[PDB]
Amino acid sequence: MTKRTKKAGIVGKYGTRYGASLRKQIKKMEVSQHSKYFCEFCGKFAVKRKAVGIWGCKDCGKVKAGGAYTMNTASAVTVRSTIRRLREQTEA
Amino acid sequence: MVQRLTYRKRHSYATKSNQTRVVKTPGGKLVYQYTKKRASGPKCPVTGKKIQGIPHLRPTEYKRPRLSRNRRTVNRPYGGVLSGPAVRERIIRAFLVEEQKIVKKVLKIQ
Amino acid sequence: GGKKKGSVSFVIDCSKPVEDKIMEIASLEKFLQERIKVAGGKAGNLGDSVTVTRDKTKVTVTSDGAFSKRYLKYLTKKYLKKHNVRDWLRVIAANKDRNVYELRYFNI
Amino acid sequence: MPSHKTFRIKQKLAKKQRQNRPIPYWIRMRTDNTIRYNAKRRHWRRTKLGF
Amino acid sequence: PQKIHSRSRARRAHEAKQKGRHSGYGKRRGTREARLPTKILWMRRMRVLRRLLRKYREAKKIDKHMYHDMYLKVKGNMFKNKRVLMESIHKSKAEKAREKTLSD
Amino acid sequence: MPKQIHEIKDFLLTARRKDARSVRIKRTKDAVKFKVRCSKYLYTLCVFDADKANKLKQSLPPGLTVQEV
RNA sequence: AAAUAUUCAAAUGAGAACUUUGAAGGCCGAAGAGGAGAAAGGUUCCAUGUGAACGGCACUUGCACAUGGGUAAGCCGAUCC
RNA sequence: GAUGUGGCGGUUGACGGCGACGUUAGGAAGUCCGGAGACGCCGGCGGGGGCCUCGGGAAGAGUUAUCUUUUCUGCUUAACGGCCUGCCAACCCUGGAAACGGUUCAGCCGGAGGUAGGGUCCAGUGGCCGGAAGAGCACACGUCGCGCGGUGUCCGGUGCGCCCCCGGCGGCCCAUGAAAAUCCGGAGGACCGAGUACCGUUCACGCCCGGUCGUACUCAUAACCGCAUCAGGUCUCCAAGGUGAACAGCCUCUGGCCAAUGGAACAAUGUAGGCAAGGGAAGUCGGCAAAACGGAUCCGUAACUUCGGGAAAAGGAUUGGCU
Repeated sequence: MTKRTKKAGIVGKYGTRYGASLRKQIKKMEVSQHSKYFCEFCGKFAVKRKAVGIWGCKDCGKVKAGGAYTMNTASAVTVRSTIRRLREQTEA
Repeated sequence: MVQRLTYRKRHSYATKSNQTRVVKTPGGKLVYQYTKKRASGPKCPVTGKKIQGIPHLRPTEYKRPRLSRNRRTVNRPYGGVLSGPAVRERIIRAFLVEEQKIVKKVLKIQ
Repeated sequence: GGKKKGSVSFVIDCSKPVEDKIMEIASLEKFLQERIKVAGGKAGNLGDSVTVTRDKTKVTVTSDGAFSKRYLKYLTKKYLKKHNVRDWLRVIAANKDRNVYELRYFNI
Repeated sequence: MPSHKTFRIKQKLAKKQRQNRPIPYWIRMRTDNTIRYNAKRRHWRRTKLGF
Repeated sequence: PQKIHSRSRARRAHEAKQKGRHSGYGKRRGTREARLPTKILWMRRMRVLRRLLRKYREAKKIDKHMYHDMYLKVKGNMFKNKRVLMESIHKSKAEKAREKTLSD
Repeated sequence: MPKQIHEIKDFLLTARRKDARSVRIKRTKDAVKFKVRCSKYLYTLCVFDADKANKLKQSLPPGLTVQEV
């Protein structure tokens, strides 16, 4: 674009410092902090990070639990699915 | 110099409660006066937005005073407490639960 | 357009210490020559013809030019010390006393 | 703020101010004789008064 | 009292910066942006232009569609001044006018 | 002083009371008007017309110790 | 001997580079050598008297010594929390 | 704290307004629940006050050989109250949008109804009036004096100005930024409601009362702390004008000193400050500091690099008065 090759966020923050490996993890989780997410409730691409582990949708006002940096997590999907399956079979 | 401002009473620190605003006298002299902090908004608990129809002042003003009965309140229920579009949401909830409850009860016994 | 003038009638008053306490023909005489001198000759803010009549002990100048206001108090200060060791024998007031001026202005 | 208001200190300041007065001429006769050159008159610029 | 001012020297100098002058590199330059930060000047481009365009649409001299594209171009800063925008508005109207007569 | 009133009747009712009064007539000013000092609060009635103003001053109760100033 | 710096005339007094007044020259240069409050000191503030000691010069002057006076709050603070 | 007068309430515990909400009253026990007290820091932006800039105008002052309708200065309006008034934020109603719109420093208004039209609200603030000129300020005159009589004291303008405030936003975080006295509200409806009176007594008006303690003044190159009238140190508020980015330096206003023992010569030698032809670090353990470069605009910009930087690389040129 301008004087930008790839993108940064935190690469630009450093200067020369920190290093190539270190920026890989944190770049992914800081873009996630910035990242708009779609609410389950309203469906708008509103939801933003209220705090660590806390997400809040501005429009509907709905506050939701989630991962630290990101809306959900791979682990969260796994945990809910097994619980729902166990509940479904037992209730039968 | 320029007509100077000094801690006019006592308390010689620039605290939040002793933020000041300059006033000019009929003498033509500048001095600041002690002014209490500007009011926030009273919130509605569910939405978190400011509560309409309610003037907001220091609690000292807002209690048994020069003000008449009306100025503390709005006529509707939850006048100072909930915002008005918030009040109707709980009237709707009250309606839904009662009508649903009779339907649930008769279903279970049968 | 219309009528615009600055009609100042010049009054000489006897008050204040610094010599004696007297009047003189010279004070009203000085008024005319200096008015013409400072105002007249110009590229700038004026452009005028100076007309004068003289009363019993007042000289009245009506000039087809600038005002007669703030400007006339300012010009009189200049006249004082350019010539003649006096002045401090006048500058009374209360009311529009001293030299009274009436401003004729164009309508707007 | 005031200029330490507390009464306990305040009374001592009053007492010491009264105490820091010169010896009065007459008494030197009504002691018999002995040089009554006080001692308990102090000056503020030098020393320090403890409470 | 005790002496006097020195407004008279200063005011004439200010009047000589009201009238061009003495604004070559040497005398006029302290540290870089700080004389007038230039951020506010960029915002001034947004503000002046958006008032003019908004006034035109709501008074009805242009259509809403003409406003819509023009507003986005102002954000891009494709117009740097009061003028050049003036030509653009009139050009837009003329092109759409030529289109409209062709359509009917 | 806190209040200016325009109702003649309201002024008159206060005026009959014991509390006090003072009255001002002078040049055309902010200052000029008929003032009634009630104990906590002061009501001021500005009578614009000269004739009516003079009558208002005449209407003043004889027992009350009103200040001419 | 750091801190840009004094000088002239008058007043007074036994006595005046230094006091006091004028005139003049300057200086701090409004993040002040400024107007005030905190803290601290405790009467130092001011009058009047006034040079024994003290202001490492001087001195009739003093933040000195002597003699007097002065700090008034329903609303400012403490208090209350 | 006492009360009396008026009004409030017989639809028994007020109406009007589409509503948002308006107003001189307009029951409310136990209890409940909320909100107020009540909140970080930085950035830019908005509006306000004062200060700054400036024209006209009414007074006094100065320049005043000479020139200048020039220059300087007073020109003020409170707490508190009335009436009126704030946009952002927010909310109500109309209406039904695709050639989708308005709009933020983060995409947020509107598809759970916008843009647009008409309202409503928070009342910082200004206005005009009350305060309040009866004051104060500047003049003239008077000694008629410990004080006399008169006026005039007004009306505009401008913004990246300066300071502070206040508003609503935005950045930040594995950091998400107190609590209480103080305190009203609503929900709650028990209980008590009368008529020639009883009920309201969060209303207006009237009557009385308000105790305890501190208040001098300095706040520092001399009232504090370092034995001390010590060049040191010591928390905070106000912050003019120019040049200029400047709350830099320098000069000055306003405020404050003129007391830094004084005089004479002004030697070497010191200490502190400058400059030197030609040469240019050969000096020296060593470029130690003196000295030079320096601000900015334009041009130009390296091997290398975690691609963010180096970078103001280097290196050059330019820079006034005035019209």
